[PDB]
Amino acid sequence: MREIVHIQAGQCGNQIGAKFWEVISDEHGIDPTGTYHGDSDLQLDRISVYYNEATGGKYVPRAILVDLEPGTMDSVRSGPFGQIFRPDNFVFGQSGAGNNWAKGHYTEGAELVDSVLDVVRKEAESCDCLQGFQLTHSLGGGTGSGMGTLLISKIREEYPDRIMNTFSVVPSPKVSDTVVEPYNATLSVHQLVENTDETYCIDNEALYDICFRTLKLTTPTYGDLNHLVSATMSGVTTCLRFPGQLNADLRKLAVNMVPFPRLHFFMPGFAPLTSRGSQQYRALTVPELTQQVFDAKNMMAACDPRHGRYLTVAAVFRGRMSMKEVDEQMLNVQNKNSSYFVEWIPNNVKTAVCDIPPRGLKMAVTFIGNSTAIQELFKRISEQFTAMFRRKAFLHWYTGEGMDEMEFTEAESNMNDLVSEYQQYQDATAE
Amino acid sequence: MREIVHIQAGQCGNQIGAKFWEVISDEHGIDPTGTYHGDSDLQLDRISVYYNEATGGKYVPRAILVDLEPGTMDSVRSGPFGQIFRPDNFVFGQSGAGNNWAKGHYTEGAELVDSVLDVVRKEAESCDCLQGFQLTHSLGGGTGSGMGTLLISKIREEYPDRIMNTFSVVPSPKVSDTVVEPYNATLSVHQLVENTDETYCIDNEALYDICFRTLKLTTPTYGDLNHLVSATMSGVTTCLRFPGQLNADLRKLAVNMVPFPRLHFFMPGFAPLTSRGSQQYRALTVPELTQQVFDAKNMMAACDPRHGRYLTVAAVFRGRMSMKEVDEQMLNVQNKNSSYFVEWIPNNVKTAVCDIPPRGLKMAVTFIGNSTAIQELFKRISEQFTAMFRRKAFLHWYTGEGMDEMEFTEAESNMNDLVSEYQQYQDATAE
Amino acid sequence: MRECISIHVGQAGVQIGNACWELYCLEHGIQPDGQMPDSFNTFFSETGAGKHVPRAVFVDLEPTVIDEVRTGTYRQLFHPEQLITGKEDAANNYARGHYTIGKEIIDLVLDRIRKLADQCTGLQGFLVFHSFGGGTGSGFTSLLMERLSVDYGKKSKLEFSIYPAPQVSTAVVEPYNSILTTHTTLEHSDCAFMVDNEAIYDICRRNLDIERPTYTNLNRLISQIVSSITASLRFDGALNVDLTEFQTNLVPYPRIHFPLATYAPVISAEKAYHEQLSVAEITNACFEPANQMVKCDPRHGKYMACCLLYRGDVVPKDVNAAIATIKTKRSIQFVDWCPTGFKVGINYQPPTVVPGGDLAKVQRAVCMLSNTTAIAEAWARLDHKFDLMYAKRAFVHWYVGEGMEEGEFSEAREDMAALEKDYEEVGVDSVE
Amino acid sequence: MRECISIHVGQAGVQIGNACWELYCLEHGIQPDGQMPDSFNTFFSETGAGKHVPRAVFVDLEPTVIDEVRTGTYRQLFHPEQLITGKEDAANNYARGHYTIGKEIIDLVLDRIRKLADQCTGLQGFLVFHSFGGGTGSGFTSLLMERLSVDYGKKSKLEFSIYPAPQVSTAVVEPYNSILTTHTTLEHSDCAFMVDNEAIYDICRRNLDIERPTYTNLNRLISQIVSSITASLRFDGALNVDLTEFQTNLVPYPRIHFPLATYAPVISAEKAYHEQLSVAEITNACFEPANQMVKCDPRHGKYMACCLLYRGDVVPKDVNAAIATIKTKRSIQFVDWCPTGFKVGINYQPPTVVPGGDLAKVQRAVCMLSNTTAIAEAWARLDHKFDLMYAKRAFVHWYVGEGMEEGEFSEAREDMAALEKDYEEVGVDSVE
Amino acid sequence: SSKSNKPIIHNAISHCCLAGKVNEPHKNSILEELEKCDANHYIILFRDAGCQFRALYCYYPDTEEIYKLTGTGPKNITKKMIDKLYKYSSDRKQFNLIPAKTMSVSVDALTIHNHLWQ
Ligand SMILES: CC(=O)O[C@H]1C(=O)[C@@]2(C)[C@H]([C@H](OC(=O)c3ccccc3)[C@]3(O)C[C@H](OC(=O)[C@H](O)[C@@H](NC(=O)c4ccccc4)c4ccccc4)C(C)=C1C3(C)C)[C@]1(OC(C)=O)CO[C@@H]1C[C@@H]2O
Ligand SMILES: Nc1nc2c(ncn2[C@@H]2O[C@H](COP(=O)(O)OP(=O)(O)OP(=O)(O)O)[C@@H](O)[C@H]2O)c(=O)[nH]1
Ligand SMILES: Nc1nc2c(ncn2[C@@H]2O[C@H](COP(=O)(O)OP(=O)(O)OP(=O)(O)O)[C@@H](O)[C@H]2O)c(=O)[nH]1
Ligand SMILES: Nc1nc2c(ncn2[C@@H]2O[C@H](COP(=O)(O)OP(=O)(O)O)[C@@H](O)[C@H]2O)c(=O)[nH]1
Ligand SMILES: Nc1nc2c(ncn2[C@@H]2O[C@H](COP(=O)(O)OP(=O)(O)O)[C@@H](O)[C@H]2O)c(=O)[nH]1
Ligand SMILES: [Mg+2]
Ligand SMILES: [Mg+2]
Repeated sequence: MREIVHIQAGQCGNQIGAKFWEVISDEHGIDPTGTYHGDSDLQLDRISVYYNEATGGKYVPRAILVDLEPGTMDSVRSGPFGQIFRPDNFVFGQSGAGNNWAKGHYTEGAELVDSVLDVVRKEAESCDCLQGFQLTHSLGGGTGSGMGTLLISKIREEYPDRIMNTFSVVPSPKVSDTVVEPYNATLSVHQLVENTDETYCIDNEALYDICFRTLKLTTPTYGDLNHLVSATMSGVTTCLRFPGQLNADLRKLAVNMVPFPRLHFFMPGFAPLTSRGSQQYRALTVPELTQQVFDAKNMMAACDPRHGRYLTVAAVFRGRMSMKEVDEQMLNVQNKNSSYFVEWIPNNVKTAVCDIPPRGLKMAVTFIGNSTAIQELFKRISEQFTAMFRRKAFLHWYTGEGMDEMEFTEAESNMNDLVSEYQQYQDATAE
Repeated sequence: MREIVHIQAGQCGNQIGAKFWEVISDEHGIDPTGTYHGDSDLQLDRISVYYNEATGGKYVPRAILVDLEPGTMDSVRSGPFGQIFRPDNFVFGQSGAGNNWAKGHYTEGAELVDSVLDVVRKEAESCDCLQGFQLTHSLGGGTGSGMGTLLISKIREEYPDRIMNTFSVVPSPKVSDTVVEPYNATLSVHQLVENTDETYCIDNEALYDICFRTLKLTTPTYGDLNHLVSATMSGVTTCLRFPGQLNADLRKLAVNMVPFPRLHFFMPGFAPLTSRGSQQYRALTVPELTQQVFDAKNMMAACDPRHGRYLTVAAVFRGRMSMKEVDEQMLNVQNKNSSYFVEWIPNNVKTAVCDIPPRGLKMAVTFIGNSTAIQELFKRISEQFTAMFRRKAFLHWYTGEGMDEMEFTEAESNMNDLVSEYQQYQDATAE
Repeated sequence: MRECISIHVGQAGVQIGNACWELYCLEHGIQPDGQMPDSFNTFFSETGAGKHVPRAVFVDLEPTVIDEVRTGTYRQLFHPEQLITGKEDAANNYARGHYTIGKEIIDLVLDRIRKLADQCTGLQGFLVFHSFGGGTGSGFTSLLMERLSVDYGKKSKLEFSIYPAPQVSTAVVEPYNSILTTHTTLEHSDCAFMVDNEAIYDICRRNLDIERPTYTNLNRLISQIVSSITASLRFDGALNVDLTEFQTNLVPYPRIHFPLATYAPVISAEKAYHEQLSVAEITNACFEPANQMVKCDPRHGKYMACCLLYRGDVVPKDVNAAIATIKTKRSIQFVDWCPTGFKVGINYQPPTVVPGGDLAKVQRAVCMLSNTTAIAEAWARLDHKFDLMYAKRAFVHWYVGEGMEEGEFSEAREDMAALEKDYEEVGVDSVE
Repeated sequence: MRECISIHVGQAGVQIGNACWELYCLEHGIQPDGQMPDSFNTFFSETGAGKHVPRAVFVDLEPTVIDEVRTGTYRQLFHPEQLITGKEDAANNYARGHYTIGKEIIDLVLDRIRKLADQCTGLQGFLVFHSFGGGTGSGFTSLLMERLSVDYGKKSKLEFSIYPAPQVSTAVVEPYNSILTTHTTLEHSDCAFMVDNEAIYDICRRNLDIERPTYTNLNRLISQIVSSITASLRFDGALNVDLTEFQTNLVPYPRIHFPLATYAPVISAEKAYHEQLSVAEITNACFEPANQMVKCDPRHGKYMACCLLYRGDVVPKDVNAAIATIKTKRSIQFVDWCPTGFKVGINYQPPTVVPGGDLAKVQRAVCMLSNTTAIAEAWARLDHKFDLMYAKRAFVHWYVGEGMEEGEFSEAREDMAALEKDYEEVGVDSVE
Repeated sequence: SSKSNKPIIHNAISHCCLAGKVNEPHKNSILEELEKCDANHYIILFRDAGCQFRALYCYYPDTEEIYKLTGTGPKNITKKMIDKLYKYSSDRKQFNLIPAKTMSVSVDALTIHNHLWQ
């Protein structure tokens, strides 16, 4: 039934997932207990993609929650939608990663990786046909960049022909939250571009502005940012667990999207985003949902799509609609924006239509970008790496954990190899 | 009706049996008085395997309780399910074995053995067709190792065509409870490799971790460890006295499980083992009960089955289920673990299914192992025997009771003969 | 007595077949349950208790769209053995429908086909519905047409492709999947029919005045073509053409076997009035460049062999009228070496309208199938959509990693450039 | 006037016989009391009052499985002198069921058989239901076929063995038992029918769509085969075949007398529709390499002799239609020295379905008994499982200690070595 | 850049056929020679249908060269001497059945006839 395992790690991944399992349980009518109370059987025809049936009609999420300090795991266990999990899954250490890549990948990560994989191995056994692994982590924190990249390198030795999609949270350009997070991002891109088939890239700088401008909110708590992120996370797999006219999955959104095996960093986007009272001023039509999508003011990754060009584009729509409009609107926003799409990939917009709206809406669009627009996002972090490495400040908290000075010279040479390929295809033209 | 006689030697055997007859009597609806209060007559079609009917509808256990100090006997008689026994059976001396083997087998054991055997001779006369004798003793104490194997060598002179399954308790690797329990165990394996057809070896080291991790308990009393051993103890004879699709007695479990007349030290296993609250997060299916069994974290003998290889395997299921699933899961855990099973015994998984579950569940598995995985259990004791023999400490408590020094050299050469044969079949392969 | 079976590979074939097998049950009065309150023996093998079941095989690689049919209105009709699924679909990947996944269950398909030929004494031909887009529709069909030509050989084989549109595209590697599947199907298929999605949106908007159709309303039109090609087997008319008679009257060379289709009349209920719909009129509805179902200009090429399939209440004197006026007209240019370019069937059945439909009730109809030179531009297009996505080696590593030669693509296009030149070879006229 | 009795050794025979004798009491209207609201004198010796009691001896060494029969629904039917029990089961030990425990009550069995032959004027044959695994079914039976061949000699003696599966095993010393119980039944039986469990689990899952069957739902299938061999002694057929006729048409050499049964149709209640089930169809269900109830490949070996046992509303022209198509086919290879390879039986009874059952109600059915070469591969397996255990002398000491020679095994394998070479002796074709 | 099954065979020997610590000296006797052959495809020869490991091959497509690297058995096999086709499910860590009979890159293990062992 093409089951998906949902591994989480870090402080960011758990709080995303603690809203994400709140998000999925409304699409299937699951209470805080775990017993079904929905309406239609389409919630239960493909209920097994994210769940295991328990004795007595209960359901449990196929979720594996990993941390190194027990603070966040107690927080999810105390809140609502927290008792629904399996208590055998909450793997945690007693030390804390200490906002450190080396301590979460060499020192404390190498002692608590075994108790993780032995439950990952157990959750793979309950599956009939394993579709793949989705992982939710950071790239700036200590855990989600070190312990997260350990659970990919250990899994791809074990499940080499399975799709491995992380939904990382990229550090933001202007605001920060960590002094050494340029060091943590350079050490993870070495581990992500070789073992993950695709990686959705999310900023916070791009995510506050949508809460301010388009949503028209004044006080965005993280429970309202992750509330917005988890709409995209459900929107990708909703074509794998619902009937549609034209269908997609976690695999069709990997062959249609990644033209070269290194260039697989995606930038999401969602629409509609109304306000509390401004919902009654716009028309809820397929030509209206498209023009909200292809703006630069709705992309959740803080970069300009107008700088650089698209390579592939997926537009996973939802709700009931008409297939002529979708085949025309995607033509319409390719001809008027014919300098934004690349030349040597003709007709590059992968369409996917589900038949089921989100619970309460009428139609909605999940957008999956793939561009050269994220070439400066890696050019930015590689510049924040370069200044802090010439003075080699903050180095002794990494060197003292068994890490050599050559390893920073490798990944920065590796990241300039990534930037050189986006510049290679941005100017590559055919004759 | 294939009657079984239950002897209880030592302190530990009197405390397993004081819970064991509490365990049996709920499978037959028996009050503390001895009268019947159950519901289904299937409790009473084979009630005469363990019980002698008394006048007025009562039933007494066919049980014989042997000790030397009279302390534990009063504890059984004062406690509940104590008056159900026969007051003629409580045979005991007045000295106490004093945690000494030569005192309990030669000195004090040779003065109370005749008062025991005359009741053993009496209990056999009430039986129609005697199936065999089950014994319940330690391997570390003075009584259950000295008075116990005295009763075996007398009985096997008396009843040569009878199966004799002592359910021994083996000392633990890390924690101990007796300074000279390497001495009291090397002297008893000399008697047990020659006179008992099978011997279920049980540790305490692996038995706490099952109480700690799988059961999720904080303070496990002996009334919660012996509560777990007594579940296995009834489950071996759970199909000798109840109908089933495929049947097993104490004799079928002796022919299929014993490839060679010396290699007959077994190791148990049980499933399901839930928690108080985590009973509602796992599925109760026959493929789920199988994978719980074949872990190394559920074998009550403190040794890894992944060290060493299996020779034969029994699996005495209970409850109502489907015979296809069992015959596929026993095939399933043989192909993926074909390195663990030995090659020159093809399709070595004996199967048995009762029709009656334990009182309250739906299905359950009792497991019997037979492995080379206990080659280091004897290698551990024969090393602690050897190093305490070079300085020959604690010897005058044995020599002064009438024992020669050659007998220690004999039993040590006996046990290294046993370890050498487990090593022989572990590496012998056919072509 | 002349039995014909139908395989539906891919998602495109099944939802077309949902529109198809709904339509035959409406013609013959067959209930969805299988009951009915004698010539229809070609698709519906009956049972001792009267319950007719179709001759269908719905093969797929993902279980998604099959479960809609197992729970839909026509659950009771189909034989539940027939519905073959898998676990992971090929997922827009030719290299997974022909080397990895479809290989695993190719024996389950052919064995069930083997249990359908044996009830048929007069086995006529095949009807494989597929697309060119997806991996299942293009990779498993290229596997299945290989196996049946080895198994049977003599039998007629018909495809109903969903050709990829020139301007609308719902996939990214869609020109990779066609060149791989056309290289394979060229020597095993025998008369493949081309239907686009884009040109039906032109018809559904203009001629029908529906601004918002669906795949549902695009498959009611393709159901009317398939019902009318096989309208001469299932019924009795003044002049009945056969499925073996199409592959003679339409195939001038063993390579060129791509006729495109056209249905007429396609008018709404309001425009069902206000005009008269004569046989002298509906024939001229077919030869327009705006009424085709493949986005090509027929005035840029030459018709090699037309084939009109009239039905309903048509008088054959008017067919002498409506045809003889056409090859006197100037713009419709046939081929100079072919002085005779028609093959006509007149049947006694009007086309039946499905309830809850969009088309009008008419008393006459025509399903023109026409072979022409004008599809050479539609093959000159995908070769331009091939060399751009291959010069950069785009999307290759998803194909190499499933048992494929990376030098196979240069060979597969080489067996398209020859087919590119053959339409130009035929289209010129050798004098003397 | 032709009476045939049935013995039930072991746990496997009694639980099969529970499924047997329940099924006959439905074919004839017999109550569980023996009452009924007459050609069934073959199995039911009646009483002066209205009561029919069976001709069955339920012998066992443990009293466990017998107490179900003495307390179940058919308590009143049987005769309480028949139900011979013992004290201790043979306990997966051939050397206990033949030298030690079975020797004790072998006289009470033969005395009770003696009182059942005396009510029979025209005594026909013997039926033994026994496994090969357990000690009773393989060790007490090998004593019992020895005794009845001395007591009677001339009468036909049929077994219905349970062959041990190539992949599923519920015992450990099970290849020790099957070699010893084949050394003895080879010369004192007549026609041992082979039935496996593993092949029925495939039939219970694929052809029946039941994911979780039981020994109950397996024994409903072996009851139908037994009720099809002996349905010609119990009804008025157009072409009846006797138990004295199966010994002749199927046994070309006195060593080779091991056929393997096959039943058809085996379909669920919902797939009872959707297909027509004529005798040109259900015949091809039998010769599949996927419907045989022994896990062997019939495409590897050659059928020496088939024996089709039709029943129901079957017409012997269509039988000639069904059989003549078969030995024109290429994959089925009959043996070259044998030009005739069939034996047909038509009876006028549809198969009767037990309530609370799983097989659907059909109006025609077939058992197929056939002596193929392909079981030589199944005998090649038990010599390979023998030599991996005897070379290390595993499990020998439980057999030596009950009256056995340590060289008796190597003598008994030498019997199986000669029996292995006899199938390959026959499967070749001596020309000229 | 091509297709291989070396990370699958390395995964399969180390976890399903030679997983226990008994065969750990024997696992190193075979695994160290696998890093040296330049074959793209490999395939595992069992003995029975119970899939006990005894031999390892290397397979060359378009020539069907089935040369033997480690284990005991014949040097080369053909399509005549085959019984069953296995595939290593990385999901289950268990060799399943392929109902087909064509030896391709998705096929990971096989069984030969009983005639080749007597
Ligand atoms: C309302 C209800 O269904 O309660 C159950 C129950 O909640 C659970 C949690 C029980 C419970 O067991 C324990 O909590 C436990 C405590 C200490 C050591 C080991 C276990 C139960 O206490 C134990 C008890 O077991 C029995 O009744 C069996 O017959 C069992 N009996 C005893 O162990 C026993 C206990 C006290 C006095 C006398 C006998 C048995 C098992 C094998 C062989 C013979 C007997 C059961 C089903 C229950 C309770 C009451 C809560 C479980 O255990 C057993 C052995 O069944 C633990 O996981 C299982 C799953 C059960 O569902
Ligand atoms: N006319 C029509 N075209 C359809 C329909 N469904 C899909 N298509 C077309 O089919 C093509 C996509 O191929 P699919 O059939 O969906 O893919 P598939 O055969 O399932 O293959 P995979 O999903 O890759 O395994 C596109 O050109 C769609 O427009 C339909 O109902 N009608
Ligand atoms: N088909 C079928 N096989 C059965 C049944 N019961 C047992 N068997 C098979 O019989 C074999 C075991 O032999 P048993 O008959 O139980 O043993 P036994 O004859 O009683 O001999 P002992 O118990 O050793 O004295 C195994 O292969 C079982 O699968 C049944 O109801 N149906
Ligand atoms: N979107 C989002 N980002 C968060 C959340 N919590 C933390 N982050 C971001 O995660 C980063 C800090 O990493 P963190 O996961 O807490 O560290 P770790 O626990 O060592 O992995 C910062 O960039 C935070 O902005 C959250 O709930 N939502
Ligand atoms: N499982 C279990 N072990 C016990 C119990 N009581 C004592 N033991 C063990 O028995 C050993 C001591 O032997 P003991 O029987 O008291 O001495 P004896 O009376 O001279 O035979 C130690 O290993 C104890 O852990 C009990 O109730 N349960
Ligand atoms: Mg598909
Ligand atoms: Mg028995």
